[PDB]
Parts: sequence; C-alpha cells; structure tokens
Amino acid sequence: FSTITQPDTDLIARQEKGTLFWDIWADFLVTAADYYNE
Amino acid sequence: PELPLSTNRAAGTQYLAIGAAYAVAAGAVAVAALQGPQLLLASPAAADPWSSVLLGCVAATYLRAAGVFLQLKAASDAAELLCWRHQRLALTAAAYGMVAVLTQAAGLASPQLLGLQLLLSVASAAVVANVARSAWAVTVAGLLLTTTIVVSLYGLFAAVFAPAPALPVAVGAWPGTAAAAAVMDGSAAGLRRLAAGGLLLTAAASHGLFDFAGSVPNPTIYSLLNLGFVAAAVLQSYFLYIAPAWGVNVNWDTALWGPMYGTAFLGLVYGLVALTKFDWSSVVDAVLRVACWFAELTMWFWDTFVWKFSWSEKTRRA
Amino acid sequence: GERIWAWRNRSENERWFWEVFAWDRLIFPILVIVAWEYLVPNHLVWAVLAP
Amino acid sequence: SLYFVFTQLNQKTFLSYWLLPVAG
Amino acid sequence: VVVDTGVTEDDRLRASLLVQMLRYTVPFMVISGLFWMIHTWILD
Amino acid sequence: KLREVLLGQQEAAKNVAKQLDEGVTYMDWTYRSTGVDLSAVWDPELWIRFREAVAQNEP
Ligand SMILES: CC(C)CCC[C@@H](C)[C@H]1CC[C@H]2[C@@H]3CC=C4C[C@@H](OC(=O)CCC(=O)O)CC[C@]4(C)[C@H]3CC[C@]12C
Repeated sequence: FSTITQPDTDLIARQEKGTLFWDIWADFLVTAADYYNE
Repeated sequence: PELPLSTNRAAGTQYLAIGAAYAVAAGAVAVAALQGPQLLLASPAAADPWSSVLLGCVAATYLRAAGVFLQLKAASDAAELLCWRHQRLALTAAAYGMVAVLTQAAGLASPQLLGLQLLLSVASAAVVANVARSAWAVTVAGLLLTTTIVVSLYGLFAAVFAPAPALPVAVGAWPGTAAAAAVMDGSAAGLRRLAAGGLLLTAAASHGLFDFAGSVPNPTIYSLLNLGFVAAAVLQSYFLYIAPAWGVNVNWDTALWGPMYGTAFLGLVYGLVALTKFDWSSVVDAVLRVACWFAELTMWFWDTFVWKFSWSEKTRRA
Repeated sequence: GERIWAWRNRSENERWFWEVFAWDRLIFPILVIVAWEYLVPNHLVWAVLAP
Repeated sequence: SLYFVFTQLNQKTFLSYWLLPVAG
Repeated sequence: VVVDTGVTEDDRLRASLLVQMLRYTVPFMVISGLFWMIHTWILD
Repeated sequence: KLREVLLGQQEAAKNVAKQLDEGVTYMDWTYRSTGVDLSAVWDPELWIRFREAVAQNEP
C-alpha cells in the first residue's frame, strides 16, 4: 500500500522544478529587491 | 638505601671500559670475517664461505653488544639501578653468561672461543653478582620488538638444547674426499654456537628496550642504542642479500639462518617505522581509506547496473 | 472484557517485543546476513567489503 | 550507553527481502 | 591440432549467480536510459 | 619517449599483446578475479569480427 501511493513522475518533476524556481531563484531576487527597494 | 657516587661511578667505568672493548673487538672480527675463518680458530675445515658469513653475523652482533653496554652507560649515569627493570636487565645479562658457559661445557670450538666468551662472561658474572648482592640491601614498534625477542629466544632454545644437525647425505656424491656425503665438524659446530650468542645479545638488547621504553626513563636518548640496533642490522642483511652470489647453501638448515634473516628484516623494518612514526592508528586510517573507496565503488555499481537508488528508496510529500 | 483488560496491563514488554522487535531487529538481520554469505562467492570484495 | 542490538535495516528500502526467497 | 579448453568452474551455481542477477536487472536499466535520453536529454 | 622503450623489447611486447588479446576475446579470467563470470554473456565471434573490421576498414 505504501509503495503504490508514492508520487509518480509528474509530481516528482514538479517538486524538483518548484525547488529550482522558488528555493533559490525566489529568495535571491527577494534579496535583490530589498537591495533595490506594478 | 640509595646508591651513592661510589658504586655509580665504579659501574659506569666498568661499563664504558668493557663496552669499548666489545666495540673495537667487533670491528676487528668484522674485518676478520672479511679475511677468513682461520683468523681466530684452528679447525682445518674452514675453507667455506658459510663460516665467513656466520662471522659477519658475529661481527654485527658484537656491535650490538657494544650498543648494549653503552645503553647501560647512559642509563646508570643517573643512578637508575634502583628500579626492578634494570635488575631484570642485569639478571638477564647474567643469564647470558650462564647459558653461554654451560653450553661451552656442552661444546667448544677453539680455545679462543672460550677465551673471549668466558673473558667477558666472567666480567659480567662478577659485576652483576656483586652489584646485585649490593642491590639486595637496597603497539606497532612494541609488536616488532616483542616478536624480535621471541624469535631470538626460539633460535637459542632450539639451537643449543639439541646436540647438532646432520647434513644432507646426497647418496653417490664422489665417494672420495671433499666431504661429499659426510657428517659435520668442529669448525662448523663452534662457529654456529657463536652466531647463536650474537642473536642472544640482540635478543637481550631488544627485551631491554621493550620492557624499558614500553611507555613510548627518558624515552629519547635511547637514540644511542637505536643506532646499535639498526646499523648492525642493515649491514648483516647486506651480506645475506649476497649470500646466494657467494655460493652458500642457506636453505638446507632452518635452525640457523631463519632467525638471522628474520631478525635482520625485523630490525630494518623497525628502523623504517621509527623514521616515519607509524602511530599504530595510521593503519586504521589506511584501511578506512580503502574501505571508503570500495564503498564508493559498490554504490556506483549498484546504482548503475542493479537497481536505481531513486527506485528503491522512499520518496516524501505524497 | 475484564480478563482482557487485566492481561493487557501485565504484558506490555512482551507485546512490544512481539510487535516491534522480534522480526525487524532480531530475525531479519540474522537471516539477511546468513543468506547473503551463503550465495556470493568466496572473494573479499563480496564477502566483507560490499556488505 | 546503548545496548547490544541490531538496527532496523528496512526503514529505507525493501530490496533486502529479495534474499529470502533466492537463498531458500 | 592444438585443442584448447577453458577454465570451467566446478560450482555452476555460485559461478552463475551474479551474472544471472545482472541478466535480469539490466533490461530495466536499458529501457529507462533510452526513454530518459528522449524525454530529458533533449526536452531539457 | 615510449617508441624506443617499445622497440627495445620486441618480444615481451609481442607476448603481452598476444595474452591481452586472447584474454579479452574470451573473458574467462573474470570469475576468479572479480567474482562475476562474464563468459556467459560475452560473444567471442562478435569481438573477433569487430577486430577484423577495424583492421581492414570494412564496416
Ligand atoms: C522469544 C524467545 C524465543 C526468545 C526471547 C528473546 C528476547 C527475550 C531477548 C533476545 C535478545 C535480547 C536482547 C539482546 C541484548 C540486550 C543487551 C543487554 O543489555 C544489558 O546489559 C541490560 C542489563 C542492564 O544493565 O540492566 C541485555 C538486554 C538486551 C536488550 C536483550 C533483551 C532481551 C532480548 C530481546
């Protein structure tokens, strides 16, 4: 039961892409914004 | 019940004197081994290089005996003949002469053999007996030294406690003379009985160093004795490393050449390990390095050829 | 019901042993190691290093 | 301060079970 | 004729047991690698 | 640098090459040395044909 209810390829890829776009790119441009502060 | 300057200075002078004698005599018997075995003995069977190489071993070991007495010089100068370990050293020095003289009774090669041997053995007997009567009123390198003492102990306890070996017959070997298909003789027997005493000397030196610097008095100035335990060693090995070119038969009799070769190797590797200080925990770092490498290898193999790591392990968040 | 309640209050160590410890931490690792060493030729990479 | 006991060995994967039939 | 043979291991079951495991596991690796090439090494 | 060192021997250099080739043809040394018996999945004929093809340049 706990094997066949893991996230399939779609959700895993979504997780990886979300971390790439939000775990580095979001906070970095946040730092840039505070350095520079619709 | 301390030891004032009297017995201390007397013992020191005794030690330096007898040790200088042993040292110069060791150099002399080295050049004599380079000359021949007819240099000191009278056995007419001495036309073989095996007596010569045996005498080279004699030379190196008497060098070691010199090192031993210089060790006792440096040690008793602080009046260190109060701890029971120096008493151990002295009683084993007495046992040197004990076994030597009782085995001389059990066999003698040439008059000069007993001459030199009993000379310095009676020196030892007198000094240790009277000074012990006076005293009555008062890791890795460790592994090498332990195996050295026990290998030399075995060499002696096997060589003398039995009468003598018998050479290979080689049936049909020129039924005339040239000793082919014959027994052994005075020269051989006594020259060998010597070699046993040389390995005894280095045995006692090593048991002393082990039971003294097993906490490795002051651990460093033993550098003196260290040279006496290394230099001799390597030169000994040198002769052995050319004994095949010399045309000697070193392989038929294990009861003599075994201890010599093993002790030469052990002394050389001891010098090497003392040059770089294997801390008995650096082998742990070596094995951990090779194990880390092979772990990195099997992880790659498993993930590439057997079953991906992203498949077999669980994923989170859903 | 009362008998079950009494028995359950006296048997907590054995219950945890048979539920959480018997297979997972006593029998499974022994079986696994013995079975791996039954197969797997008498090499060293295979007998000691890869396990 | 620990005891002398094995560790769980199957909280991560399931591959280990593959040895029980094969050996058998 | 110089007739030559092999080594011929005597076990037969410990000899072939790590190569048979590979014969069963490698196909999945090939399939996954091929489709990975297509859908990720191109469609990055 | 290696040309003279290889031209020197000219006999061991043609013994080791022979052994290496005959050992890569039939991978029968693999069990005693690595534990995986690669001789069961290896095709000597395909390797021999590969060798001769690259030797003659005829794909
Ligand atoms: C079910 C039948 C067939 C056998 C029962 C097995 C268990 C009751 C045994 C087997 C393994 C044992 C364990 C093996 C190792 C240790 C370490 C050892 O720890 C101590 O020294 C504890 C003593 C103390 O210092 O208090 C002994 C207890 C313990 C946890 C044991 C507890 C009892 C266990 C689980």
